[PDB]
Amino acid sequence: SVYDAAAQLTADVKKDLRDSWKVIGSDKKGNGVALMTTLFADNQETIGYFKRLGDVSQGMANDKLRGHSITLMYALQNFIDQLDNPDDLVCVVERFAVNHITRKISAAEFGKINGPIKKVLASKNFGDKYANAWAKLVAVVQAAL
Amino acid sequence: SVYDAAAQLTADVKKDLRDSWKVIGSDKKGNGVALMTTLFADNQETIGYFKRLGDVSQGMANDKLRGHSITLMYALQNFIDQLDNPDDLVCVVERFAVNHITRKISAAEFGKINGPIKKVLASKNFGDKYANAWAKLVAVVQAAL
Ligand code: HEM
Ligand code: HEM
Repeated sequence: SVYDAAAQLTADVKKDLRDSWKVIGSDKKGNGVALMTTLFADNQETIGYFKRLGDVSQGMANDKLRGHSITLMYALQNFIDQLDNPDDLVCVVERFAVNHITRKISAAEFGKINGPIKKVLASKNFGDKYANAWAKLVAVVQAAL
Repeated sequence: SVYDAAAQLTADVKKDLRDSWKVIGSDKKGNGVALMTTLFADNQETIGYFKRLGDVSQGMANDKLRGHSITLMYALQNFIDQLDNPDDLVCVVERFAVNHITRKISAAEFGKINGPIKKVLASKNFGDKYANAWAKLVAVVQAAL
């Protein structure tokens, strides 16, 4: 249950999420694109899912990829802001899931985002403790896929 | 031309958008639902598009509608944040348009949101000047549909 997954977000976990987000979320365009480019670099098999974005090897220059990356970051902004109210977190996550389910993105495939997140966090000096916190947020979405 | 539409967002317009957003964007759940329920009240012919959300007449009590409403507000948050850079505003508007286009939403359809926005702003003591500012932002989206 998505609700059961949201239970893993204890006070300490929510604290690390907000603290780290104040930094990585402060530069959505730069960090969002870093996330996507890292995803494609370490998981080439996922490139096929994003054919609508054109040539993703163009990075920042690709306007479609840039728009997707910035938008992706606002979905994370949404999750972070609903952390204190499980009911709101759950309804936003379930809607979010709808389109990813239609695209046939399994819970395991979605989990591939953990790698890129860990690296982006590391680039800002946020270690394993923070990566584990983020993996728990991602697990909430996985519970809905 | 989406670019020409975005060029209509002058200094005064951007300032008015930010000032009003400071208030309405502070309660995304409340004002998001208000915007959707006003839309369904003023333009019943649009309800058919949200069939997946169940009984939208339930407003806040409808989990799916609440989830959609909160998420809608983050798209607006996204647009407001890109006001400093037209290139970034345009690229996010174009990705946003993609799903609405797939849903066959035309520019004539999308413009119906101007009424509800004007009413929500008014409920928060924001008059004509602000309603006109937001109409210009909506115009950017319409130009991409
Ligand atoms: C932190 C995790 C992620 C977030 C916050 C995120 C967010 C989003 C958002 C906001 C959209 C745009 C709205 C829509 O659904 O149409 C989207 C689209 C999409 N996402 Fe995710 N996503 C994430 C991870 C992934 C992963 C891991 C995959 C697959 C490997 C994936 C595949 C897709 C695809 C195929 C689209 C459609 C792009 C297009 O062709 O327009 N997403 N995602
Ligand atoms: C300021 C105006 C609006 C904003 C900011 C907005 C925002 C959004 C967002 C963020 C989504 C979720 C992501 C996606 O699936 O693309 C969405 C979905 C949707 N929008 Fe829009 N939208 C607006 C107006 C409208 C209007 C006027 C219509 C129709 C007349 C419309 C119809 C839809 C539909 C059918 C969905 C899918 C809902 C669901 O099944 O969960 N939108 N919109």
